[PDB]
Order: sequence, then C-alpha cells, then structure tokens
Amino acid sequence: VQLVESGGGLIQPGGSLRLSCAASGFTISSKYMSWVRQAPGKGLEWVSIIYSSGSTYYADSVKGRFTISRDISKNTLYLQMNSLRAEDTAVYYCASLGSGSAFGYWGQGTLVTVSS
Amino acid sequence: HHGCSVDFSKKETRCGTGVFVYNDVYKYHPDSPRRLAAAVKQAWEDGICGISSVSRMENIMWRSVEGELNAILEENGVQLTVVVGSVKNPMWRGPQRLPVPVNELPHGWVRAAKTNNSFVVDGDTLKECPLKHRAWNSFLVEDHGFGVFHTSVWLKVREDYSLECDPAVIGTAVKGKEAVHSDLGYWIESEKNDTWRLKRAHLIEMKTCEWPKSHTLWTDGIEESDLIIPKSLAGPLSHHNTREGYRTQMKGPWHSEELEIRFEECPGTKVHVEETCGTRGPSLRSTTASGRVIEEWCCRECTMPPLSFRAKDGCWYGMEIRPRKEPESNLVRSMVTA
Amino acid sequence: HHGCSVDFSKKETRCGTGVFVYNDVEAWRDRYKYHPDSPRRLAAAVKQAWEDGICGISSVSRMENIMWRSVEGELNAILEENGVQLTVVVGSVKNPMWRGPQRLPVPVNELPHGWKAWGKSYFVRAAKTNNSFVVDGDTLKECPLKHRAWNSFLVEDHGFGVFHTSVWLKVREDYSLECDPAVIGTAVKGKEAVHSDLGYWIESEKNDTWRLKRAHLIEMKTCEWPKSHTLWTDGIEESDLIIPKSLAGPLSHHNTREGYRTQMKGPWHSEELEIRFEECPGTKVHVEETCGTRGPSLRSTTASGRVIEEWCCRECTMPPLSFRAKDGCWYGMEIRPRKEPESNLVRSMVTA
Amino acid sequence: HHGCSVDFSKKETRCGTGVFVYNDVEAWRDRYKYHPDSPRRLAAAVKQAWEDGICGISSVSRMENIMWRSVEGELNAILEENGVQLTVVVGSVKNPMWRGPQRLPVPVNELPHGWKAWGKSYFVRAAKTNNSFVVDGDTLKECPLKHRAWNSFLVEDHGFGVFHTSVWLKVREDYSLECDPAVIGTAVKGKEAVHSDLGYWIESEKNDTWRLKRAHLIEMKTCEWPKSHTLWTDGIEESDLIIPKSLAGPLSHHNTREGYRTQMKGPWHSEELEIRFEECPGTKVHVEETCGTRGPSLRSTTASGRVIEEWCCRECTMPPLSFRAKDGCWYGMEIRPRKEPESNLVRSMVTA
Amino acid sequence: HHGCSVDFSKKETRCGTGVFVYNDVDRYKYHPDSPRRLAAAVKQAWEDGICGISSVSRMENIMWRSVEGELNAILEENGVQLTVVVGSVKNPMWRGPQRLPVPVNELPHGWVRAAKTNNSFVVDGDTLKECPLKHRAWNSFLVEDHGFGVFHTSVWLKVREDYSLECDPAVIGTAVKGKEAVHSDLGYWIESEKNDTWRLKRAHLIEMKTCEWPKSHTLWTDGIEESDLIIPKSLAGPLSHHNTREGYRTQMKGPWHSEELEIRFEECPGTKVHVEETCGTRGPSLRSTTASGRVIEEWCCRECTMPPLSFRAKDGCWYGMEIRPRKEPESNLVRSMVTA
Amino acid sequence: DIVMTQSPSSVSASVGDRVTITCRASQGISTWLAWYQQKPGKAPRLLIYAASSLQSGVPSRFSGSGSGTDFTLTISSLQPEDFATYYCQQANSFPFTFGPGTKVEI
Amino acid sequence: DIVMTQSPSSVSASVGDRVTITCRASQGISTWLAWYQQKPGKAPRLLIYAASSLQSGVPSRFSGSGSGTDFTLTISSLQPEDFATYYCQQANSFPFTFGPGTKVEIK
Repeated sequence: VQLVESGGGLIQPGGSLRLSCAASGFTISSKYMSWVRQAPGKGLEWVSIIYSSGSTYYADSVKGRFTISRDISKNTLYLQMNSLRAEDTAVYYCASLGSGSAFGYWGQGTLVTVSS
Repeated sequence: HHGCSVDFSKKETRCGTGVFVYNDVYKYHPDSPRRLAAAVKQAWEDGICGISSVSRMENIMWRSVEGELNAILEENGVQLTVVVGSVKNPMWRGPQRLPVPVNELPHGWVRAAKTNNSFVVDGDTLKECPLKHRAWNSFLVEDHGFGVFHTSVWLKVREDYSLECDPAVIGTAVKGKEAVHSDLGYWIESEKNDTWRLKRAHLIEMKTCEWPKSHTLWTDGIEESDLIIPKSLAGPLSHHNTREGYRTQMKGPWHSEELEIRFEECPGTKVHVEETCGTRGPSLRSTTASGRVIEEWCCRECTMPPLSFRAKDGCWYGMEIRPRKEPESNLVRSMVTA
Repeated sequence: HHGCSVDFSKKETRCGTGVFVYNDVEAWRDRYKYHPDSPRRLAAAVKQAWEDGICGISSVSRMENIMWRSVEGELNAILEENGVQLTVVVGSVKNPMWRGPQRLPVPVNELPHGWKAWGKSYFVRAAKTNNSFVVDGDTLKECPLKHRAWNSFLVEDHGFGVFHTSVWLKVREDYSLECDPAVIGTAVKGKEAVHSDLGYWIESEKNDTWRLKRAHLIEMKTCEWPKSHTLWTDGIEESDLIIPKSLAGPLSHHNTREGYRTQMKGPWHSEELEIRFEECPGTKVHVEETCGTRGPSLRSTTASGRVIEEWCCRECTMPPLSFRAKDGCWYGMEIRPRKEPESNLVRSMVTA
Repeated sequence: HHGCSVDFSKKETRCGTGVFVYNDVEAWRDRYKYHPDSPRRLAAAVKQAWEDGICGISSVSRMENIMWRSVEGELNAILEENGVQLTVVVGSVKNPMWRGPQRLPVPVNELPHGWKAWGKSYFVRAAKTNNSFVVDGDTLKECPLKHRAWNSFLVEDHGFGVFHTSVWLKVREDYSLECDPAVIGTAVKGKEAVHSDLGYWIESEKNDTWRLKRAHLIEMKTCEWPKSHTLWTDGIEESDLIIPKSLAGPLSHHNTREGYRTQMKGPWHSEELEIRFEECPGTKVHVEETCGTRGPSLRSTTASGRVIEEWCCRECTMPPLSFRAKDGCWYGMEIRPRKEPESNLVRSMVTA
Repeated sequence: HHGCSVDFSKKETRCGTGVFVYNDVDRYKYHPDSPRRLAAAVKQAWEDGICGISSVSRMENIMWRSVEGELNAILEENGVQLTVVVGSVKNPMWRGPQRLPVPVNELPHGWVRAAKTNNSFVVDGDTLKECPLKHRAWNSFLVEDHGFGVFHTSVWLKVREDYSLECDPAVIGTAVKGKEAVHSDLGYWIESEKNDTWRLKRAHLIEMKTCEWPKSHTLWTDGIEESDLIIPKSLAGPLSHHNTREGYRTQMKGPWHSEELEIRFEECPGTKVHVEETCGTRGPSLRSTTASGRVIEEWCCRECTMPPLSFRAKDGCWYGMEIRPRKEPESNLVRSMVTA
Repeated sequence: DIVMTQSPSSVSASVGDRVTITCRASQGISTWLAWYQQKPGKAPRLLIYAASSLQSGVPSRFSGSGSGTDFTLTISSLQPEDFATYYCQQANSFPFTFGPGTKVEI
Repeated sequence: DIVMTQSPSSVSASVGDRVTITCRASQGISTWLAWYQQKPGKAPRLLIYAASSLQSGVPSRFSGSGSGTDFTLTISSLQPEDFATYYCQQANSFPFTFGPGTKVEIK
C-alpha cells in the first residue's frame, strides 16, 4: 500500500493550511488513519486519529484548532490546520494503526514552515 | 416493525409502527466449518496460541462449535486441538487478530483425538498462552445476521483491526424523560430529575471494547473522568453516564459475574456527609469476611442516596464512601482496576 | 412499557419490556383534551401580558395552535366575567414558523372569578371587544413579530396515541430556545436510526458512512433540537447539516450527506415536504465541473408546467437531493439547469 | 387475511387467518387518493346530468363529500378544456343527510379532450361560470332536494386503514336504496356483537336477552342497511328498533332494548352523538305510572345552563336512554321532566 | 381486541382495535363443574334410569375421555358400584331424549386406580345394545360465564339445568367483511361469497352434529326455506341465505357417515359433468371410484349449475345428490347408507 | 499523560557487537509497547509490537522483552545498515506518546 | 461571524440636547439587537432589547428603532447620568458579537 502527502508549504503565523494524504492499494474507510509530526531536531508527536467508524480524537495541544476528515470518493485523508503558531512547524506524516495499537504504514512526509 | 404496547400505570393501550428496543439482560454460525479451521490453522502457524473473548456471546459460540471444529481439524490431518474454558471478568484485550484465509480446507462438510498442541480459547490458562499472544475482537455480525426474529446469528472473520464493540447488537433510545443504552450484555438506564443522570445499570459481563459514538446520546462536552462506568469497560461517552458528586469508578468490584449499580444504602447501613472523612480508594464491601456488618460510613462531598453495587456476594460501596470510625484495614477490598 | 412486535412472514410475535418510539407524524391532533394550567390563571397571565405590551402569540408548532383553538371560547368567557376588555383571536399557521422575542408571564394571583376546570359545558358566549390578543395568523400589521410571545408552554403530562386523553400544560418561568423534550423520541438499532417528534420523522442508514436516508416534515419549526435527545453530537460542523440548525434540525452526523452543504434556501414555505435522494420524474442530472454555483432551490417544472430535462452539479453525489411538495419536485441548492437559463424557473424565496 | 392478537395482562399473542373487523370510525378519510370512474367519463356524466335537469348532488355520507372536494378542481379543468359552461361547487354536510330522487347517468361516450388519470399535477385553475352544479351545502334555495341526485356511486376497490392507498369508484346503472356493502363489517363472538361501517359502530350484549349496549355515530345517513350484513333478521318488528330504519339502522334483535320503542324524534341534527344507557350528571329517573306520555327528545340542561333534576317514565327500564352530543345530555323519547313544564326546555326539531 | 393483520394480495399491513374471528378447523384441558358434583350427577342419573351419554361434539368426547379415570376413582372410593367406560365416536352424532339431573349436594367424600364393575355407564361408543339411544342423555353442559376466550387454553363447563336443542353459543363466531363471510365454531368452517348473489363457496367440517345453529348468530335469517339449505338444518346448518347455491337443494343423503368432510364446487379428477335434460332423478349420493378402484367418467344432471357440488371425503370424492351417470348403471357403484 | 524515558542517549558499537536499549514508562502500560527505527531523512519503521512480536519483513536479529514499566530492545549482531535512531511508544491509551530517542553511532 | 460597526466614535452634547447613535451589521438580522450602557469601573447595563423594547426600570427617554441592517438609538433629554459608552450587540446566532462602542461626553 502507498501513502503520499502533498499540500504543505510556507505560511505566516496565524494563517491556515490544508494537508492531504493519497492512499493506494486500500480504501481509507477500512483503517484507523492518524497524523504524526516531527519537529526539526526533536522527537515524534501524535496529533490526531480518525476511527474506521468515523470517530475522531485529538491531542490537547491542538484540540480546538486542527481537524481531521476523509473523502471516500477521492480516497484521500485531510488535515485542516488553523491559527498556526511557532511551535506548529514540523514534518507531518500520514500513518495507519494495526496489531498492538501501533503504526505500520507511514507516508513520505511533508514539511510545514510557520515564519514571518 | 408493527406492534402494540401498554402503559400499566395509566392503563392505556396503543398500536402502530416504529422502532422498539427490548430488554434482554441463539444457534451461532461461526463462518464455516472448512474456513474457520483454515483461519485457526494459519493463526497457529503465525504465532498466535489462543483467543481472548470479547463477550459471553463469543464464549458460547466457541463452546458450541469446538467439537465440530476439532473433527474438521483431525479429518484434515492437522496436529492441533481447540480447548475452550470459562470466562473470568474483566475480559482484557488481546493484541493479535485472526487472519482471513485465502482458501478453505479441501476436506470436510464422529469425535476427535486429543493432541499435544492446544489453541486455548478464553480460560484459566495464562501460562501456556500469555495475553500478549491472543487474538481479540476478530468477528463481525453479517449484514442481515441479527434481528428481532432470528434466534440464529451469522458471524464471519473480520479483515481489519478495530477497537469498538459490534454495532449490530446495540440499541439505544430516549422517549421523554427516560433513556437507555443497551446491548446483549448491558442495560444502562438514565432519567431527568433536575439534570440527566444515571439511574441504574444492570451488567452481566464486563467487556473492554469501546462503545461507538454513532450509538451514543449527547457525546459532546463530556470529560472522560466523570463517567460512572469507565470508558475502558465499554461505558458510553455520554452525559447520561454521570451522576453528581461522583467520578469514574476505576476501582470498583469488576471481578464479579453479574453486577447491578443502584443508588441506595446497603441493608442496615447509614451514610453521612462530613468534611472529616478519608480520601477515596478501592471499593469496600459492607460485610466483613467473618460476616459482621459495618453500620456507619462517611463521604466528603458525595450526594445522597449513595452509590452501591449489588453482587451475589454482597453490597459494595462507591470509592467515595469510607468507614467513619471503624478501621478499614480489616475490610474486604477490590483487587482490580479498570 | 410492555409490548409485542409482529413478523408476518411467520405469523408469530415477540414480546418484552423496553422503550418504544412510534411514528406519530401525519396523525390528526384534533382528538385530545387540553388543559392549560387553569382558566383563571391563564386569564390573569394573558391580562398581565397585554398590559405589559405583548400583543399576541407566535406558535411553536401546530399542537399549540390547536390548543389555543380549543381554549379560546372559555378563555374569552372567563375574561368577560372579570370585566376585562380583551378578546383572543386565533388564526392559522404558515411556514416557516418564525420565533418571537417576548415571553408570557406567570402571575402572582389568579383572577378572583370563574370556574376552576376546563370543559365546563354551557357558557354564555362572550361579546367582541376593541382589544384583540391575536394568536398566530395573517395579521402581522396591527402588531409585528417583535412584540409576540413564543415558546412559553411546557408539557407536563400527555397521552398521545390514545384519542381521548388529557394534555396538561403550564406556563414556564424562564426564557428558552430549545424544543419541548416531552414529545421527542430518538432511537437507533443496528444500521437504522430515527430522530422524531410530533411533526418530524428523520431517518438515517449505515452505508460506507452514516448518512441521511429520508425525512418527512409536516411543519417548519424554528426551535432547537435538544442535545440530550441527539445521537453523535460531537465533531460535526453546523455548515454540513442538510436540515439547518435554525429549523430544529438535529446537530448530528446522522443529519449529513456526502457532497452537500446546509440547505438554507430550500422550499421552506410549503405546508408539507418530504426529502428524498432520487431524480424528479422525467429528469436527468449530470456531474460536470462547468456547472454554475449553488443558489436558491429550483422547481423541476416551470410556471406553465413544462418539465426541464437536463440539470448539472459540480461535485454532488448520485442520487440527487430533491424535495416533494404538493406543487411537485424541487432540487437542492447544488443542482442547476444545464441549458435553459434560470430566469424561466420558479425559485425559493425563503431563507432559514 | 393473516393477523395476530395480543393480551397485555400476560404479555404474549395469538395468530391465525380469518375475518377481522376494525373500529375505523373517527379517523380522517381525507388521506386517500380517490379515483372516480374517469375524468372524461365523469365530465360527460355531469354534462348529461345538467342537460337532463339534475341541479346538484346530495351526499350519502362524508366520504363522498371528501371525494368531490378532492376531484372538483380537475373536474372543472376538464370541463373548461371542452368549452362547457359549467362549474362544480362543493359545500358542507349537515345532518341528517336526506335522500334525493334523481340518479347520475352513465354516458355512452366520454368527452374527447383532457388527460386519462386523476392526479395530473399542474393544471390551470379554471374560470368561474354562471351555471353551477352544487354538491350538497347550504344551498337548498337555488335548487330543491327533489332535483338532486343521491346514492349514485359504487366502490370497486379500497384500502381503508392504510393512509395512502387508492379508492376506485364507479357510476352505477341501477336505482338502489341500500348502503354500499363494500365497507360494512358485522361480527358476533360469544356474548358480544358489532354492526359497523365507515361511520357507525353499534355494540350488543347478551344479558337475560340480547339487547343494545352502546352506539357511536359520527353521521346520520338515510340509506338502508342491507339484510345480507345483519344478524338475526327474522321475526323482528320495525316498531321496536332503537335506531330507526330510516337512518340506516340494522333490522335485527340486536337493535332492541326492553321498554323502549323507535326513536323517531331524537336529536339527529347533531354532528356527532353517542348512545349510552345511564343517567346524566345530576339527574335522577324514577318509574312512575303518573308520568306523561312519550314525545320529542329533551335536553337535560336548560338553554341558560340550569340542570333539571327529576325526571320520570311510565314503563321504561333502568338505566335510562341518553344521547351524549357536544351540547350535552339528551334523554330518550320516553323520559319527561317530573315537575318543570316542557315549555322551559329545548327539544329536537327533526323526525326520521 | 388489539392486534395487527396483513393482506398478502395487496401486501398491506394495519393495526387497531376490533373483533377478530380465527380459523380453528388439543390445546385445552377441560374442567367440568367438579369431580365431586359430576359424580353425584352420574349416580343420580343411573339411579333414575339413564344408562349412558351420547356426545354432542368432539369437545365433549375428549372431555369425557380425559376425566373418566378420575371420575371412576372418586365414584369407587366413595362406595358406589359404577364404572364409566368411554368409546369412540361415530358420525353423525344423533340426539338423545334424556338429560342429566343437577344434584342438590355433592358426594361427601372426595377431592390410585379402581377395578372393573358389572354396572356400565357407557359414554359414546359402540355399545348400542346394553344402552339404546332411547335411554341416553344429550346436550347437558354449558361452557361457563367466562369459560372461553382467545387466550384461555382450559374450558370450564357446568351441568345444564334446562332442556335445549341448540348448540352452545359461547364457541360460535361469524363475521362478514365486504364480499366475504364465515359461519364457524369449533367444528365447522362455512364460507360464502358475493358473485351476483350470495352463495355458498366452500365448507370444511371435522364432525357432523345434530344440534341447531342459533338464530342470534346467523346472518340473513328471513325469507329462506329449509328445502334450500345445502347443509341441512338437521345437521346444525345455519338458516341463512349464505347456505344456498343456485340449482341445488338440501343434501339429506350425503356421505355423513364420514369422519371429516370438505365441500367444494369442482369436478372430481378425471370426470366430466354435463347438464342433460334426459338424466335420472336425485337420490343417494354416489362415489366416483367403484369398490374395485375403477373411476366412473361420464355424469349428468337435470338442471344443476356448473361447477358441480362435490364432497371430498378422506377415502374418495363423492358427488351431489343431483349428479348421475349416463352409461354406467348405479346398481354397482358405492352409495351412502345414512340420511339426515 | 504517560511520560516515556529512554536510555542511553547515545551508544557506539562495532560490527557484530551486541547492543541494548532500555525504555522506561511512568505508569502501568503493561505489554502495550512498540519499537521503531528512524534513519536520517526517512520515515520511521516499525520493528516490534506488543513488546515481543516481530513485524513481518524485519530481520530476526532484533528482540524485545519486558512488561509493566521496564522494557528492553536488543540487537544481537550489529550491521552497517543498523545505524539509526530508535524510539519506544506506548499504545495503552490516548494520547499515544513516544520516547526521547536513542542514537547508535560508529 | 457577523461584524457590527457603530458611528460616530464620540459625541459631545449639552444637557437637554438630543443624541443619536447608529449601528450597522454585515448581514441581515432585523429584530435581534440590544443596546447597552457602561460607565467606567462598572458592569454594562441593558437598555433596549428586540431593537425597540424598553427594559424594565430604565427611563422612557431612551428609545430604539430600526430593522434589517441599520439600527438607531435615540435619547430625548440629556442628563448628567447619561455620559457613558454605549454598545450594540446582535442576538441572531452564535457567536454573539458586540460593537466597537461610542462615547458620549460633556460639552
């Protein structure tokens, strides 16, 4: 299976951005899809998840600002990023959950810079 | 569905069409004889040594199907035997999943012989097969496999990884000032007195799957530390799962076989609200192991009537209710945490 | 309650206890007895409201309108026996039922004259008066909607479904915006769910996702669906609900369909509509990126009765969203004509 | 058919096949689709009736009034599309529903223009005309009852009980006096019997003898109850029926009560009454040989609301016979006031 | 009173309140007046000159067969030399002129088997020689006030105190709805229809009685002659216009010796009936198959109406009384030897 | 939240040597643990799940053990292709949290 | 959301003069507007609701008018007590939004 992440670029603080993840070889509505980010020089951090049934959960850092969603026809995963801050700059990955409650398939990564 | 119903308090009867949720607190068709055997075989060669049951439904399924399953395995000449035990609560999760076989076993449609290889379904066998090698939540009800007039449920091996409970057997409804969240093992009632609050619950099993949010009333603006029944024990994420003055009961008597949550004192006991009572901890039983009955309890800021659990072995108290003067080191304690 | 259900393939029955939600829509509400709290109490409330500056009533639903029709005669009689120059005139409802800013007061003392129960048979009819307390009608000129009371009753006891029971009501002491929860029933079981009240019956199903299946509305009320009576209330935007939140639509994921936004400009003027996902007769819809942007809803046939043949949408999903009224099929906001310009068509002039 | 019945004391059921007679009274008849024979056919029939000398229609029951209400618009449209100067005007129903001597003809050839179904959506509301075909209303002045047609339709198929089914009717060829037997249901089981149709529900019981128990009528029709749908038809005098034969009362021993005769002068002007055997609130009846003879029926309360207390009869039987209408208690023809003169009491002004 | 029903032809369903008549043509455990009053009644009847009991329906026969052992137990432990022996039932079930007497008091002793005695109180059976029909009781019970219902499964009868000739009305239900009708009880199921006039459609009988159908439970009882009723009034047929068919008269000589009959208007398999002006008159009913298995094929009737009347016995397919063969003589066919 | 700590922060070893990395939790996450491998400029790869189970396609020279609070990841015969960064993450409850990281040098 | 603007930003008047303040909305609301009065160091006080209804207890010299998207607050006879800041807020839908404010000073 394949995961390709596209829409990440440069943005000024307080702005908005929308990421995308294209899936090949499987349907999005059959897996637990998640977003993980890695700050430059730092470790990994779990952001949000969407269940196969459609339930969503978030980390308290981004609880009211980010939003995860799907599109069944397009077979793509989305992440809507609003009111960005300095600590939001990182490489955002697109991962899936499987046996052990662990991430098996990762994307290639997409970098987001928040600076003026 | 079309039917009729009566309200005995007013002696009024009516009929019509609608949606009906009945209180329920079954010849299953575990996939196929030739395909469940292939799934079990592939799982055994994959490193999976057992099964952890999600509910009593699956346990009864396995206990009914084990003989024919062993017959199929022996007739195919596969050195493997299926052993099914009883159920101990709570029913913990397993990290593995059963595989979906590409092809069925060629042979199949007499007893079998015991072998040295055991595929242990849920039982008291945690040493031969630890919980970290057991499958869990590996079955799904088919599209029309369940209904009001079925008495025969069709199941098949799931192809995905999931955490939620099966939504095919869940029924929740609200009508006026009475609501219910229910499935094959839970019957959770709530009411509106001043606000919505938990009224009583009747549990004949303690599952550890997650109650789906599509089948839950009022899921927004609720903190996971306020739910009377813990979210880890398939308690709904609802404002209907809350009661004023109490937090989540992570240390309740979840080792029972049949529980009954209600809000009234245990027989021959009395509770008062005082700011000089001990802090919360594991739930304590009203009668000591010698049979003596404690008679005076306190809580710090709880609300009357008090929270109590009614098992067959006694009457426990909520985590906020502690003995006042009599020391609690000699009382009975719950050994499990959600 | 205790009840039984029937399967007619194999003639047998299944019985038990539980919660039962019945389809009470499109049933005649004229066959019940209504008890607004007390004749003297209600007369004192109406008198005090008239003295404060409140002119009339805007009805939340049709049940309240029928209640006022049942009450007005005795209310006028008992007002007359107390020497008050005021008469209550009850009109008819039209959709949508807009809400008012005023509320009906709770008096300290009842009027010290008259009988103490509703239904006293034989009363001398009262005589007309200069001062009129108009319950909703085609009378928005002597006093406008900004002077009308709205949502000032609470149902305490009812027997809907049994055609000779009493309904007990009282005037509430607080200002509110939600619909009365005593007559709401919501239930899901398996892959089917319902959100219902006395005038709404909203069905859902589990396809690849949960979505709206069909709805049946015999009124357009503008209260708010309580969140205590809604399934799956979190993680949903108010701009994705098919039935608007301002039209007492549930704030649920069950109130959504993929490819559609909120229908603020649907045909909400009709007395009764039925929401379907199916093409109008003799019509075809094509998904094309060259179509126009969404706007007010359009009727399938023109004002002279000619059926349009071709429509388009940009990113919608088949089957298309339609409304079924007495006039005929309407289309959703996202579906526009392909060739014929929109100046030839009847379009909705009501916004939620 | 196939059906199941339910016991609520002990929750279970009983299923089988047979004949089921339902209480379909007091249900709204206007939620069906009515298909009189044909728009072109019926337009030709109305045209020929107008040319012959029939002025209008006298309705047998409420169902025909609702039918004509549903049909009048398309009927006028079809008439206008043919250049016929005739309009159909539908009025209201008042009881009793008297009979007309005329019948509606069956045309040989229908009109050669218009559509071939009912429910053609969209047609141009037609134009008024100086010639009017009046369905029964408050119009017994432009044309008398002797020029009106009555009992001229036959029901061919129906689905009463299901609120969106179709009803098929047809203009008959024969002169008849009996009620339409497609909607009549009569049943006896043990010690209880019922005679019913779409507007009547008459109950019987077995005390020492078979007798009337209670009746509920929502209309007063003047056809004849067919004898094929009556229990125990022989050996019964026409002078002993509680509900007169002229008001579509069944001719049976189940329509009898000991001590009473036919109620020719009861309050049949009511829109809806309910016959039951017990005294009225705050009244007492005593059997006295000195009481007056039977005459027209009297109301328990005076026109000013004063209740009369003491009544009497010569040889009636307790409990007394009373009619419960919207106004209030009336008493049978056999029961007269003991003290107050009858000129102070209101009386029925109609006779069957 | 509350229930739901479906019409599979239109495939529509509805619910409500009303009167429902079910086809019941086993589940009951019967309770006479008492085990201590029935014994006293039987004792007085034996000492009065009544030697036995003739059953009215299969209901009574099943009751007696179920209660005989206990009745003998009490009647023997109380010191009375009398044993009740119950046989099978043969059709038709003829009337008897006697009635059981109602005792003033119960037997003093009563609430293990007994031994056979020389005194026999024979209930319906093949014992017409030690107890002739002239000395037998008949129609001597009534189902009690609320002894029967849709949901009962246990029927409570009492010894009658009067002399009647009519069937028990507590178990009868008739109904008409539109163009279909039914007269029924625990043993009959008689159907009617409206084609051009009302007529008999089919009838299913599992017993042939001789009581009289009450007029209070009959539709359209006036203007009808007993010579037109297909099921004769002597066999508990209703005096109704729904019990008639054009061109046929009362079937006094049908196959009433049978055990379960079924009337329908359809030709027996492999037969043809032609309306002929030169056909023999009416008399005893004939069976299509001869005793040797040969099937007769050609039949005639004088002025009957097609399709013909037939009786579907368990052992054959008989014809009506008006239908006669053309070629084969009837001296060799099988005929019914009973008359109503 | 459940805080996860890793040690040592860095380690150096030659080819064919045994390597050991230890993860440490702050609560009872028992046996719900996973181990990852991060190469510079690439996405993480899953090696061990459920604290002992080997992800399909991963060489068997990796081994896991532990329960409760203490866990251990072991490489038996180090290879030049096995110089990267390794993390542990708990899978017991939301939110999922990773470890600080450990670098393998030389 | 809905943006509310006021005009002017400050008003100078003497006792006995008539004062007029204006409020504007980016969308149509047409009934749901309220007017508030706040003095320094104190909580706001409601004057008008539903764009014309006078709150109980406040004098009748305060009056409101308007609908749609333009609204006006008017004072008949100025008083020493009537020198404060005034706000308009829309009550049509969430979130409830106020205006920038307008101050009335002594001349």
